[PDB]
Amino acid sequence: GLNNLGNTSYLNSILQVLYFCPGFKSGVKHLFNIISRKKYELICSLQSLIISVEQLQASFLLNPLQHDAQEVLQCILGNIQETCQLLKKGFELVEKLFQGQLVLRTRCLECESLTERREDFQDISVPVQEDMKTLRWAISQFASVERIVGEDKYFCENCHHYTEAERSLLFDKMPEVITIHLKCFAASGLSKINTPLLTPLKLSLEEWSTKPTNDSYGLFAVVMHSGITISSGHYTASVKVTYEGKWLLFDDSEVKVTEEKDFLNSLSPSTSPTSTPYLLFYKKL
Amino acid sequence: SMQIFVKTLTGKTITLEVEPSDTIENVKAKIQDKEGIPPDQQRLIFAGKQLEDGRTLSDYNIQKESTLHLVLRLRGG
Ligand SMILES: Cc1cnc(-c2ccccc2C(C)C)nc1NCc1ccc(-n2ccnn2)cc1
Ligand SMILES: [Zn+2]
Repeated sequence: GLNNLGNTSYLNSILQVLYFCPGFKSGVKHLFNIISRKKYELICSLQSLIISVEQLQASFLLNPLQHDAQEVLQCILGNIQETCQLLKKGFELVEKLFQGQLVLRTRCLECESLTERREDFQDISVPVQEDMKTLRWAISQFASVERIVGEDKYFCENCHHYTEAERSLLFDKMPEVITIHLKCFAASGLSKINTPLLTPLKLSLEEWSTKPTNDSYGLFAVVMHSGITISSGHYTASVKVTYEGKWLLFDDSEVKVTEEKDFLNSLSPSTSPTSTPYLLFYKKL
Repeated sequence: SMQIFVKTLTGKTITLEVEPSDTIENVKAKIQDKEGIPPDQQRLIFAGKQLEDGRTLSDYNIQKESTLHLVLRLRGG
């Protein structure tokens, strides 16, 4: 009868990733208790879903339109955040789990003056190809010094002129969960890039941090998209259990337990996978 | 009036001359003028929030040297 789960595979993948985020369902339970003795429908349906999935997972262990997944994640997280602010006027669940802060610097190449902008972020949108690559290459393309020249000259208020500039991004405040949004799509007209990056199990962003940090990250969830186009396809999710150390493979109605080695080998771009990674999730160690 | 940055699909940064009264549709039209992506396929993220059509940059407090992030939709089902 679960031949209808596939219709919401974007939402299913996002819910399977959020159910295994550390501290997410604890925070949702806390907000649900608050809203209960307040007497919001998103929090209550989230609680109902988490209890249903707890029932199903307890049974498993003992008695064996089409939409974008990142956009659905964004909508759910924004709704939870708004609920938290309203209940505030414990209430910093999204801020502590998924929200970091960037320091964006611009250096004019004429006067060599530095201007800074501070912006929040919930995920990191990195490219997958240039116009075999690793995730380090993509985060460098995101955050290393880029020179903006030509038609994209910077207007410097100090020179009162158009100048070439160097932009660089740095990670200041860090969330507990790092979401890598992979831009696996290109424009000439629009097509999907099926070649994935060489994804690591361990990630360090100290190369692009404002301060020297020893905090490393570990890959625990991957959302993949299957299809030759960007307008249609199927979303799957691979989550790591922290069975602890195994990767659960969610495909519509059937779940597969997997070794970390087999999962990492399936992620390899040398095997040419049909499931293209789209969202990578890294939790602080 | 003010200049903002947009990180494109390849990570390359482009610039835009905009007004605080400009709408997200106008910004998307300028991004199409520079990149060749129709405005209905563009998603713009600023400070973690997706810029909704019909709103203005002033509604989001987008200032000079603010950076938008341009992604597409990867639809699944
Ligand atoms: C078939 C299925 C598909 N989706 C989900 C699911 C999971 C989390 C959040 C949301 C969903 C759905 C409702 C979108 N759950 C499923 N089945 C239950 C289940 C859960 C966990 C395990 N498991 C094994 C070892 N550790 N946990 C085994 C079975
Ligand atoms: Zn200058």
